[PDB]
Amino acid sequence: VSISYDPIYAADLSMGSVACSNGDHGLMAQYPTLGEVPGFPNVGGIPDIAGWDSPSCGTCWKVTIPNGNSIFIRGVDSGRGGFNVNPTAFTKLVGSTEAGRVDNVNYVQVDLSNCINGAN
Repeated sequence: VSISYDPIYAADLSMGSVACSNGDHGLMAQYPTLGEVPGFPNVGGIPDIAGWDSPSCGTCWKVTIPNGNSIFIRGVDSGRGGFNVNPTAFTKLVGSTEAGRVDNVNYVQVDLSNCINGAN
């Protein structure tokens, strides 16, 4: 799998613009703004989201790279083929944004508490 980062998932990004908008999996209800469900700097799109109401929305995952570092990303948007997260999370996981996209990234699902504990 290949991972990248997008500048749109910033703190003032409205949740109505992502696939998880209201419906049953909508996160806008309790958290109408991005910066609490994932935490703030641990949010990104993921390939397991279908659309307006993905069944895997709100799922914690750990991303690991060959350098030896990992962060927790909570599902929020869908991806064509790879995991995309905020540029701040990308720089922290790799060290800089010069890499752009890194393939062969290992990912594993963990308890939700770990995502909130890591982000905070």
